[PDB]
Amino acid sequence: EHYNPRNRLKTQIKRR
Amino acid sequence: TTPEEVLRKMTATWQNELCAPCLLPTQMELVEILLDQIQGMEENIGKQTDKMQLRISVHRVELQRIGFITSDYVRCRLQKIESNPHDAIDQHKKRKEEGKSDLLSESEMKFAEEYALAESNLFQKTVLEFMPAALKKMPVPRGDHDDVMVYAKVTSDDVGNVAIPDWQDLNGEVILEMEPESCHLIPFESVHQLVEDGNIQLM
Amino acid sequence: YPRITAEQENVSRVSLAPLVTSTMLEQWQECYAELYSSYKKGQRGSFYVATAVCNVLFTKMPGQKLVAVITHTTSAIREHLRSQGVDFEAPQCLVVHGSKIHALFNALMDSDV
Amino acid sequence: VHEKTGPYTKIPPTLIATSPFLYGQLLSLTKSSNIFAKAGTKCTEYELKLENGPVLPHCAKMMTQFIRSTNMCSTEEKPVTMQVMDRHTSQGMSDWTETATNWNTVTIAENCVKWTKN
Amino acid sequence: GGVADKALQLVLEMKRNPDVLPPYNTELVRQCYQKIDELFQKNAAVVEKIRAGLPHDSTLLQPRLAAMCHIRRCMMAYVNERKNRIRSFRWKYGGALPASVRNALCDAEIQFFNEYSSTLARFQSNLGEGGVNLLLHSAPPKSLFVQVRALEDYGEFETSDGTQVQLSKDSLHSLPRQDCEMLIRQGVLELVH
Amino acid sequence: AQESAEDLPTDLRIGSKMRIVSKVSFPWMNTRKSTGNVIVKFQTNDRFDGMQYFNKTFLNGYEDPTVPLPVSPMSILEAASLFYQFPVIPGLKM
Amino acid sequence: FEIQRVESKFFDLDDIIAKSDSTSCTFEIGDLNPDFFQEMLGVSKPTQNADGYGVDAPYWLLESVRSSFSIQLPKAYSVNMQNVLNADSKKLNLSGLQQHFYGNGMQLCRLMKGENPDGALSLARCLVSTLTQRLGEIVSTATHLQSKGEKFDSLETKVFLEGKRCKEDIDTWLRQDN
Amino acid sequence: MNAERCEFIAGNSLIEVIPSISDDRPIHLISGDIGPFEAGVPCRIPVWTAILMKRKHNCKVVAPQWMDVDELKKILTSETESQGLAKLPDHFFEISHMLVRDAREDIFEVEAVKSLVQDIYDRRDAKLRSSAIEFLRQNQTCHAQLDNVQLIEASSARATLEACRQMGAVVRNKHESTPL
Repeated sequence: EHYNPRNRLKTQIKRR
Repeated sequence: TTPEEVLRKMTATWQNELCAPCLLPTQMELVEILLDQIQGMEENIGKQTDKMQLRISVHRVELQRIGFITSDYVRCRLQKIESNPHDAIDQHKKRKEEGKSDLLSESEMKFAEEYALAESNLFQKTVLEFMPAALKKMPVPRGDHDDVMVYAKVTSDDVGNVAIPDWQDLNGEVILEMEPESCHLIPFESVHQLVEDGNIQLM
Repeated sequence: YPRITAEQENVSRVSLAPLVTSTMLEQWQECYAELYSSYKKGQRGSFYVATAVCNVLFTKMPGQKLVAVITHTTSAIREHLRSQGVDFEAPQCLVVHGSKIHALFNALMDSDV
Repeated sequence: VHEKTGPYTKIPPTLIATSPFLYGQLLSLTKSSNIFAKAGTKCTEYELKLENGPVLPHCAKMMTQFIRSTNMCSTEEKPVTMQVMDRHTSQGMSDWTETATNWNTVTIAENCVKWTKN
Repeated sequence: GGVADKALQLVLEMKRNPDVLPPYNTELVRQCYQKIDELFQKNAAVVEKIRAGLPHDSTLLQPRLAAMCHIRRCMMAYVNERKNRIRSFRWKYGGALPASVRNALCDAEIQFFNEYSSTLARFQSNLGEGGVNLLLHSAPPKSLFVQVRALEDYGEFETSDGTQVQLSKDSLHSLPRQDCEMLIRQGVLELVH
Repeated sequence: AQESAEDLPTDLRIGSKMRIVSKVSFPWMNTRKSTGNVIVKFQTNDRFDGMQYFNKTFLNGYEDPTVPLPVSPMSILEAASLFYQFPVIPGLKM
Repeated sequence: FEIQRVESKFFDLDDIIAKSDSTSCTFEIGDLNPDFFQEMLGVSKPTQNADGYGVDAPYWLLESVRSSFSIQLPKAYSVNMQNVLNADSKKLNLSGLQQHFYGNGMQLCRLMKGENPDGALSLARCLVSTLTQRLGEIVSTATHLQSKGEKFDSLETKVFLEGKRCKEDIDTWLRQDN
Repeated sequence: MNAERCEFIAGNSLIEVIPSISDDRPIHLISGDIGPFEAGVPCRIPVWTAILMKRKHNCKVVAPQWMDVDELKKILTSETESQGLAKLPDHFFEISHMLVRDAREDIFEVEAVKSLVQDIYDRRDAKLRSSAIEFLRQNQTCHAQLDNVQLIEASSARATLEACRQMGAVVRNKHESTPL
């Protein structure tokens, strides 16, 4: 899998 | 909302915070998002086996730039709080009573209270315990940003009209029109609300 | 007074700065509008106008009918008023009545002549 | 009193009256007005100005009647204020009698008119 | 001299000496305590005559009060200027006081330095997950790597990628900027142009 | 301290400027509540009627306090703002 | 732990030094206890004339005198000097006259308002004219490398220092690009 | 705010380069995707990335269209004729100085371009000086209009703000000294 900042932001939106 | 939009908003916030003479409403949300993005990119690069190639250097230079922006913003706000901590608490409470957006985040407020106590201890141990009983109150200066000027540029289309003091007759005021590409030398308190709303960029 | 250039003595030499003449023109433009407004839609009976190539009277006939009279015209003046759109009775003098007076008011306000 | 040197070279003194006289010209003050709004409050403010001539004593007396006729006092809990400027250049003209007063800023209501002790 | 001539000398003492902090002047501060107390006792005696309804002179009460407030303003301004001079040192080089500076302080000022440093570190710990060192990124970044000369035998050092470097006296290195910025501040390395 | 009366006390010193501030809008303004400049706009016979009321007040050479009022209050505003002056030069302040 | 709100320039050393200056003044005979001259000023006996006791007093003390007193303008603010400075102040050494020129003038206006309103207004007009004649020269003089700002007031020094700071920054940025 | 931070903000602009390396995937920056790279085919990237590649010999920089000598002459003509400041491209002086510093091999007609940029800077500097001097003689207003000023030009001229703040105090003192 290829890393992307948007997936990280979606994960943090689910966290906070 | 994309991180590409969050960074662009953060840069304009940083420029306005550097130029303004007093404390703008806090934007620590964008700071927290960008710090998390830095950590995610760092761990992703750490999973790589090969590092002497062009992509890793390009990514690391971008992380350098984002770290500079966030660090300089936080340093400027702390240096503003240290000048007069009690007045900052007072302004935050007044904005809360008016029902407006926050002046200080939770960690900033905690820092302000602890610094105020630490500053009070030195004066109490050096001078104020030796005073007569009437003179034992702690002095706190009033605000000082009354006659400050700024260079300001208009970006929004429908800003409208602004009022400024009249130097020919200081009982009254003069009204100005702000066409949507102009640059002005103007007092800060006339454009304060528009700088909060993001319709004006300070230079 | 009198203004009409055929009837003049050697009237005295005068020179004035641009500021005085320009401010005087702005004052005249207000003042003429006030006289015409009070006359048309109020109790003011009549007034006179004198000018370098003409002579004008505004009056009313005994809830009344408004009349305007011009005297001492020429062929060029009569043609120029029709070119300005003032169209009139022509019995040298001239007569205008009613709604057509408004065009003469505009011509007197605006015209180069 | 007849200036021989300056911007008013050979121009005689000014005369002013409130009833016609020979060579007197009838004139009017310049008027303008503004709206100010601030801080999301109820307090929008409405401003009227009269400028570019002498403000003779009858002017304030008639302006009081303009306000009271147009019923701006109806919420007397929200007053209306009036101010006249540069009267110190003519200081002394109200001292010779008990019928006059020095004042600079005045509050109007329907029931009363108020000023400071001055 | 006049009533307030002692107080102005504190202000002139701080005004004449930028940057390099002079030693603390306990004795002049103490004399200012005593002069304020003497003025208060005089006004208290006049106040007791007024309360008793005795003959009294009320004219000097406000001059004595003005003198007391002026002396207090001078003393607190002296302390505040020294406080700003002290607080600047947490951001110069590494966050520590020199011995030559610490010998000039009083104990309350040393306590204030420790309280301020603890408060600043506690604030720094809450940024993000791992905290942020705010002495890093002090200027816009020009490049990734830096060229440095080592001034002393520091020994073994390791970069953030896990590469070992042997910092020894009079040797040249090419290192990432973020890793060795702290050593440049602490005086172990110097930049090579 | 405060001093008061039923009606405006007379002051005979001539001044250079008058300013009036209110929390209630003036009649020609009532469309608007945004910050901005507004023209004092007159309507129909109001100016002429104010001129009539002014001359009728001062016809004897001194003030008559018993003249009836005009119908438009805009005429009262106009009648308050008039005077006679000499000498005359356009474009010079006197 | 109770808080007292005070002036925005409470801690300013320059403002304290400005308050510490003194001016020549005169007090009515017998209307004040002669303990005052030893108690506050340290003078054993006042100098006396037909008009009153004549002394010098500091500004911080003069604000507290709710009794009657009178002020004489110092040498740098006398009316002949006011005419000279209002005529031409573009190249004069104001620091040779007074290092806190505009500040002491503003203090004098606030004190003289109750005695002499016309003199207070005249001095205020003179101060505005004097600063207007010199601000452009200050902002221009800051751009030279050899300028050192010898003649300027403490108020004018702030403008001079800010201009020289900006000039140094832009010259340092330009000389990278050789 | 200072000249280094002005150059830092100017680095975010976009510029076109021709790579000599090649790569398959895009590069997913936090500021957005920039790749992929093909050798000999131009594409647009940020200015900081372009200078970073140019130092490593990985590309060739293509100058902006406003660095043509004819375009610079048009700008100089408009700046000479207009009374106020003429309009310029964004970050004009900063991008000019950065490209002359790091990529002067790829600029065409370098000395003529450099001389024209210096001419434009000289007369804009004179206009700003005259405007500030004429403002500081004022007493009637505390406002001026300065359309088409650049950020670095605004940064170099902060003494006027301090001078106006000092003037306002004396004006307020005169107003409070006016009798009643």
